[PDB]
Amino acid sequence: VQLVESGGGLVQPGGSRKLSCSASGFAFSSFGMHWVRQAPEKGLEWVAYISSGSGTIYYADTVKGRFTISRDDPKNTLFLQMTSLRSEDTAMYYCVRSIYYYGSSPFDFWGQGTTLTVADIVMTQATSSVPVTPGESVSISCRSSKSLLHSNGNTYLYWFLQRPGQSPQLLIYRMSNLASGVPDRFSGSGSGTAFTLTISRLEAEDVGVYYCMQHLEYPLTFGAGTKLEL
Amino acid sequence: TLSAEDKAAVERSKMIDRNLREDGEKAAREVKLLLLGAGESGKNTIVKQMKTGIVETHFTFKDLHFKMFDVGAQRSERKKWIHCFEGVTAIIFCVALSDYDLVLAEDEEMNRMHASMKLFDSICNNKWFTDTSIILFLNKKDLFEEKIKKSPLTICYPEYAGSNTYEEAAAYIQCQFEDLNKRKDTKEIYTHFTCSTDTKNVQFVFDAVTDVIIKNNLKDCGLF
Amino acid sequence: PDWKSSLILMAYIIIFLTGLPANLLALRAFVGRIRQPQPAPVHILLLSLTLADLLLLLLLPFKIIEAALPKVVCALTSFGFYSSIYCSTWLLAGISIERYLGVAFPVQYKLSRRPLYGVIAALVAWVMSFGHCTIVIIVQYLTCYENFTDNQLDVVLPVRLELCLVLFFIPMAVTIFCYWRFVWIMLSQPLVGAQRRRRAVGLAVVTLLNFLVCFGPYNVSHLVGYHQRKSPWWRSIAVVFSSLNASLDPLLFYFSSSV
Amino acid sequence: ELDQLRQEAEQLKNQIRDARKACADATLSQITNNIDPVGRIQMRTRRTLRGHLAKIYAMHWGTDSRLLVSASQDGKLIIWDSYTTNKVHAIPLRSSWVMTCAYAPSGNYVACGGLDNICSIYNLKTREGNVRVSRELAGHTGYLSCCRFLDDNQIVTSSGDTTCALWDIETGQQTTTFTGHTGDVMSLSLAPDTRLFVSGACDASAKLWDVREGMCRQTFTGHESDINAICFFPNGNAFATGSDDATCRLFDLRADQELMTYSHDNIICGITSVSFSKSGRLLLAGYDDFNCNVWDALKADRAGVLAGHDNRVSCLGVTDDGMAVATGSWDSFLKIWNGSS
Amino acid sequence: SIAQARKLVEQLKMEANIDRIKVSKAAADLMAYCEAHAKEDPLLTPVPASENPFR
Ligand SMILES: Cc1noc(C)c1-c1ccc(C(=O)N2[C@@H](c3ccccc3Cl)SC[C@H]2C(=O)O)cc1
Ligand SMILES: Cc1nc(N2C[C@@H](C)O[C@@H](C)C2)c2[nH]c(N)c(S(=O)(=O)c3ccccc3F)c2n1
Repeated sequence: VQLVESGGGLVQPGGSRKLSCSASGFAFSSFGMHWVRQAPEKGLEWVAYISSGSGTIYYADTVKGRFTISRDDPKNTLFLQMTSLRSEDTAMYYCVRSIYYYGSSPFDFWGQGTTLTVADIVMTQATSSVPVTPGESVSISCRSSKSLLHSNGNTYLYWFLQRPGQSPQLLIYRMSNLASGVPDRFSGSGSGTAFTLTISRLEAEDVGVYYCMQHLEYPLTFGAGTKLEL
Repeated sequence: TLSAEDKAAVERSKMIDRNLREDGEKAAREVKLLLLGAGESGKNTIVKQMKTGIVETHFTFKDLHFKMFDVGAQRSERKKWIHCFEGVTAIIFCVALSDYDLVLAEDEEMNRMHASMKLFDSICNNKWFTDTSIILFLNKKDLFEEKIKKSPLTICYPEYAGSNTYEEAAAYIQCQFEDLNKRKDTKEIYTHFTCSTDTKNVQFVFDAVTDVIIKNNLKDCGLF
Repeated sequence: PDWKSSLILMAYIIIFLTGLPANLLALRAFVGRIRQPQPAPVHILLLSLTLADLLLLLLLPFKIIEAALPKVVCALTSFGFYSSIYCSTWLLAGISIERYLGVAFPVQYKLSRRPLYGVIAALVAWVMSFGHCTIVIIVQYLTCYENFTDNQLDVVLPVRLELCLVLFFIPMAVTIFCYWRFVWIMLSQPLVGAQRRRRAVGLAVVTLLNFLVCFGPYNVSHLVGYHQRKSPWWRSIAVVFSSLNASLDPLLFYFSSSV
Repeated sequence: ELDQLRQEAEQLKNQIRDARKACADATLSQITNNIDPVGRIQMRTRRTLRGHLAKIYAMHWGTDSRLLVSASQDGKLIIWDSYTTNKVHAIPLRSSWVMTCAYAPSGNYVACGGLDNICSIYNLKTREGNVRVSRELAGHTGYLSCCRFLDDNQIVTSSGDTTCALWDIETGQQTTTFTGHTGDVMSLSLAPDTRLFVSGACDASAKLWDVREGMCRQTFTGHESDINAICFFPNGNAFATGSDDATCRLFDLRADQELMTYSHDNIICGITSVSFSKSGRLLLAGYDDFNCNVWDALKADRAGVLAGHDNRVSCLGVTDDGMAVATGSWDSFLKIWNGSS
Repeated sequence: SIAQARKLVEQLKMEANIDRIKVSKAAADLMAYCEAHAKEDPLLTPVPASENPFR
């Protein structure tokens, strides 16, 4: 499960570049792909998406039409064609995979990351930084503009931890289920509006920025981001 | 009414559905030839002729891909798994021609040929095997050529009123298996005496399968 | 409303009564088969033929009442009647082609049995009937079609001849050729005993004779009307035979299989 | 010596017969007669799962009572979402001849077996996202009829070699081999406590096996033909059997004798599947007349028909919570029955 | 196969040694279990459509 990305670098305003994400170690054909950008000193933002078999294609409102996404399953590669790049488009773009079935864990694994130095649900975090000490318990909380509890009974929350110098890693999907490989010290619950992440005794790897992401409506607006000081 | 991945979950099912239909159509383009050999009579020589339990042998002739299952290896109760093969295009049966005089080693009471006939009797008029044909094969007839002269056929069928001529005796062997077929209005067996070195074994099976294909096509067009 | 007309009305009534229920069971069986996986093109053609036959039968009362009036209602009913008749003709041609292909090229028919061929054959038949009828009725618009003027008949007759030549002669030719080839293959091939070959050849001959006997009067009346410059008076019994074929098609294609 | 042993065996058979007769105080019909009948249990086809291209010989619900896995001769092991008719996975089997399937209690494994004599364990919760063969269990010399998951590491498989076996997924070797049947074992039913399991065979006999020990405990007889299917009572103190005689019978663990028989004059078709309910009162059974006649577990009176299948009902299993009764049949369509209010 | 026959004979040794209980006593367990879980059982007593997962 390795996602090597290429195509980043310095670009002039209004230029065009192609971003290539290489998939190896998993069934790329059966896995949906997402493009997530990370502006410097800013939270994550959803860019584009391609479905399994290139069935349904969605784009962010600020990038709708201006960007195009394609895949080549014979080569197990992902392509994001960039057109008319502006100054805002600079970010740390990530190649994110996701499978969609009952009991699955979408946004499980994230790519290395490439930098390009040229009605929506509002997710707000109470604080952007909470000092922490080992052996203590902290509860990162978030807010949602609308209730995230669908009639199916699922609270569509995806928690991510961004270790410094590392790509974001899933912690809890659907607000109750722990992801594979995540230590049991992470826990979360709440209602469609009340949100929390009851973290147990912090460790060295718990440092970084914590993000809360909604998934009920597809615009996929990420949270502001809360940092956990050592 | 459907969530973001709930819509994607349905999209995943459609891809799964397309693969099943694509693979199911390919399976319907294949001929499944069950091989119910007798005891040390068939399923060992003819299997090589067309190029622990189920051993599926695949050979392509005239752009048709046949699947041949030799279940003779299994020694369990035949009636409890014979329904798995319900729907095969044909049932390639095999009876050795040298078992007319040789008695069954294990039974030591009745000759091996009658055991094959008894086995053939159950298969021919089985409840599930009423529509599927039977490509009967009389193999190892080269040994029967001189065996009939030295050993008279009266050992197995004393009612046989004929001389030591192979053709006269062989015709009775053909006539002694057709009568066991009860459903004569929905199943016809294509008996064929074959040698060991002859290469026409593959061609006859294709011709007999083609007759089954024509009959199946007739049922679709509304005719037969 | 007497003699001929009474006989035509009685024939229509008995045809309608004998043809409805059989059409319902045939439609149910064909939709059940099309719901079943891996369908053959002949199944789709049979389903489309049954649908066209049911559409033809639904408009029968509007002709039975006439046998003994409404207005533009009469116009539409004639459009539907004739379009369904010609659609049934083309679908019978398609079914005959399907039988010839499935009995003359068995391994190829098995290897390539995509239902899209049947779907587009039904589409071609439906287009070639309904579009022709629609354009001719539009050119007409821009008793109930019984009497025509001198110029009106002078325009109808060549149109009748051309329409017959396109909608029957080609389907009849392909049907007779495919059924002749099917019969020749059936009696000139080493196959199962006469218990099966004879039934198939008899059913094929019966189908061809039914087609050529039922859509024989209506189309030959087209030609005699072209030649004599006068509408045949027996077009009523001709279309009676055309509806007779629709009534007994379920019996020939579906009932005969079980019985 | 054999003469003496043969005589001794007959005497032992008579000894247990007298004990069973002495302990037979009364039939279950006589004692449980004041209880009211369940009533006309009418069912509706809530879902019509239709993905399989061929005959269906096996199905099994998951522990969550939402996901089920069906095995078919097409060569697929589709895992369905019964709530929304979604196919989570479509596992292409190596051998199309599959007559059994199982769902692990954790839900991370599914096993298939059949005429290939090999139980193939499949891994669902995989990082690569595609189901893969965890380990193929070989060693059976005959066709495999039914396999049930003891846990994520032990599986109990019953084959046509007249012997059942316990396997270890990590190693792949037969930890225990249960032998003693004189006919092909057609089905087994794991007990809720996962300490014992019973399996009927073609010899019209059902034996109580002990996974911890490895030898038969009690042997049950009474049927006239091959026992095609078996199920275990929810309490763990009884089990029902289905045979070709069209007389499903209930056996008691402690009493060591048959309690009731479920036979009807009209019904002559064999029984292909038997399953209880959550409370052990609704004895579902899959007959060969295209029906699934509901039998009361305490009155032996038919309470339903469930006639909605074109062909024989090969498999049928109630859920863990008892909210659905799948009735997958040879017509390539599963049917999630449910009792409407 | 005297040892095989002995093994067969020895098989019924523990089977005969099973302390079988009365059927009437065993009958009490079966009927009591059904009525104790009759309310919990959805199949015997159908649940309202507002709580039935299969609409
Ligand atoms: C063109 C034109 N201009 O004036 C007139 C009059 C026509 C004209 C109209 C109709 C026809 C004509 O022969 N038909 C059409 C028809 C007839 C009746 C009702 C509906 C329809 Cl569609 S359908 C088949 C054919 C038929 O009778 O079988 C020929 C010519
Ligand atoms: C190329 C073609 N055209 C067809 N139709 C005929 C009529 C029904 O409609 C028109 C629109 C086109 C076919 N109909 C059928 N049955 C076949 S085929 O599957 O038997 C077949 C396919 C490949 C090679 C040989 C075959 F025999 C087939 N093939």
